[PDB]
Amino acid sequence: SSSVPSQKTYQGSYGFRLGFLHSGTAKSVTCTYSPALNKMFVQLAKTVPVQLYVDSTPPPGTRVRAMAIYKQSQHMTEVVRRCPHHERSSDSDGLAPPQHLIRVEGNLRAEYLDDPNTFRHSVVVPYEPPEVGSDYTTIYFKFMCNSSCMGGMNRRPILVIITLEDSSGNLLGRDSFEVRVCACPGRDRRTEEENLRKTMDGEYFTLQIRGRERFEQFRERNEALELKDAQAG
Amino acid sequence: SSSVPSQKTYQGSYGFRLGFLHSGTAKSVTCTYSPALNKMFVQLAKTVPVQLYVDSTPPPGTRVRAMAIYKQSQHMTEVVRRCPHHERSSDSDGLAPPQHLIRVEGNLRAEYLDDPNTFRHSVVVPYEPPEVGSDYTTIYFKFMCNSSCMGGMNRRPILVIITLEDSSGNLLGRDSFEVRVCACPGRDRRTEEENLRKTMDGEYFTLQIRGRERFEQFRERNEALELKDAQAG
Ligand SMILES: [Zn+2]
Ligand SMILES: [Zn+2]
Repeated sequence: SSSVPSQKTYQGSYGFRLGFLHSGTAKSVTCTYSPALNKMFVQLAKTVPVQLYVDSTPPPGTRVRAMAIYKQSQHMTEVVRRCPHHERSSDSDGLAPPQHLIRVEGNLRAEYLDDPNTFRHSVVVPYEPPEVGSDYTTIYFKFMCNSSCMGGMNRRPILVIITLEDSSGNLLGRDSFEVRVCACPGRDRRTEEENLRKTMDGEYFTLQIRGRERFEQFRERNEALELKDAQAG
Repeated sequence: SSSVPSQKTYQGSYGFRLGFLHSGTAKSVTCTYSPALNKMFVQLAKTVPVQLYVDSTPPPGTRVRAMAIYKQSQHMTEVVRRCPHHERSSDSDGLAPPQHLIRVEGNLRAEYLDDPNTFRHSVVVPYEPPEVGSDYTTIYFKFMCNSSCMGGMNRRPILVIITLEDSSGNLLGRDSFEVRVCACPGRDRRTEEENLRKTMDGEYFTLQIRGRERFEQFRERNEALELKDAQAG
């Protein structure tokens, strides 16, 4: 169990914040971001473009770090790892250490860290200004395990924290977004957005039940009711 | 409907914060504060002592203001008022304007305000340093309506906000505490603390429900079960 890093959005002096491509939701999309959920949906090991915006250029030596943590409070102290199956497969590509869930693509100056005090994984790269005629710098990531990987994330949602820091590692800025690695990003984005939509217009509701046995009674009853809805229509 | 004032705790430059007497919970107590709930329990129009602490002395002209707002999100924009029955009774004492729920006792420099832009009520007094041989200044309040007053708070919980300000009304500090005016503060404090006790000790699970009425039904069942939890013991 490890201490939990802060996820507080912080633009800092240089006005640091993330930007994402506006994509559709066709079942064939390999990667799609949901603004309404601040959640990125992507397929296994598929490229994820992330835009870095600043209002003023940071000093030389500035760096950008990516780290993942579990979103659920009860699993926050558990380091996010790849499942054993994917991690120990004999056919690793060697492009990055095999234990890292998050990789940076297209950057040979990328450094992978395994913190000596928290044992948390992160990948870091030198901050680079936008290309001429552009106001953002692009970073491409790849996630090496599905959200449902047993022995890994095991269907637990994760948050990706991006921090802007100086050469020493001091904080300059921070932002984050949720991530779900799945087979069909398009339909999953639509499903989760619909779930949010139905919750806001009073179609879906949630209830907190005390005690595991009590909760189970309520869940079983709710199932019978939905089975009855299915049968009714 | 009126804008909602901030309830953000803020000690400011002078280290401003509230202090309260430690009291018992016998059914005969007229006023008793719950540290665990940051909630004051008091009988109708009974004196409520509140201690003002600062680490450094505020400049001359500094003032202390008390204002109440409803705690529940859905009722926050509704101005907190006394019920009509208590407000329009012919036998008003004239010690303070009759519409004010909150009064300051024992201070002839107390000023009652009916905001011209928000129509919210508040009482303000000049800030005074602690008596020699003391590190806090005491302010005494009186609440002129029961929490259950129909046509008034109507059983809706209220939050009292105390703000330290300069002579011009600029913010210097802020703190707050919940309040419940009832017949038996002692038993109610114990009852509410016990309810909190059961909530902290319990493990909760989330049930996703479809259908407004289906939800209302489960909710009723759940609250009925928690009701029996508080009865058995
Ligand atoms: Zn895996
Ligand atoms: Zn009343």
